[PDB]
Amino acid sequence: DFPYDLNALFPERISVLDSNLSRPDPLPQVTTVIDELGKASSKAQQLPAPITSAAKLQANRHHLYLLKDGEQNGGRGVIVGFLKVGYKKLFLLDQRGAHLETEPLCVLDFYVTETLQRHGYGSELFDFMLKHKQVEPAQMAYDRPSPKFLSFLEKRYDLRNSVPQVNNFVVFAGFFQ
Ligand SMILES: CC(=O)SCCNC(=O)CCNC(=O)[C@H](O)C(C)(C)COP(=O)(O)OP(=O)(O)OC[C@H]1O[C@@H](n2cnc3c(N)ncnc32)[C@H](O)[C@@H]1OP(=O)(O)O
Repeated sequence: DFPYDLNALFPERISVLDSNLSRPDPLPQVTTVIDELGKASSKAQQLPAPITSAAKLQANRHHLYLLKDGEQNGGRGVIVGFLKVGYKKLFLLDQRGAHLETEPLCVLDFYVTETLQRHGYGSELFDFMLKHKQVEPAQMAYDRPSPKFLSFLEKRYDLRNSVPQVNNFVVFAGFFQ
């Protein structure tokens, strides 16, 4: 009968949603918060339409990491941001301009509120996945990273010298070494 509060939908600080997005049926709620966050992320960037949504997540083998700050809002919790990850099949150019058919884990979407940015939240999201997915920053690819994410990557994981591509993904020297 009574609509779930944020703490019932997402008990943990970091929540890992699947293709199966997971009193009433909670899915209509979970759906909304994913679509909202998707539009927010898509609007922060100058994107035509959202690249992240409840629908899209149901179609693909991606992982969505939700970070809920439990103290905010009287202790009901608030969603500060998310990080979406999945395996794309890519033809990347190595340092000699030869295409390499590979299928790395990629950062597909990544967003924190416009305010509350430049707090430890993005770094915590990233650090979580990395341990969960058991992977290094350098061995994974990045779908059209923004200036801020490139700043983020360089200062957190020393990722600096990007190997030239043309398919709007980004990999670093260490990706091949
Ligand atoms: C793969 C994709 O689709 S890209 C999607 C990413 N989204 C965007 O491009 C729009 C902007 N990005 C976002 O909205 C994301 O939620 C982010 C970037 C805010 C998440 O990162 P945050 O957690 O805010 O970064 P955080 O505050 O932890 O800062 C980490 C470090 O990166 C640097 N950094 C982060 N954001 C920025 C920025 N906008 N400008 C300059 N430097 C930045 C900082 O220097 C910081 O280190 P320092 O403060 O010690 O120097």
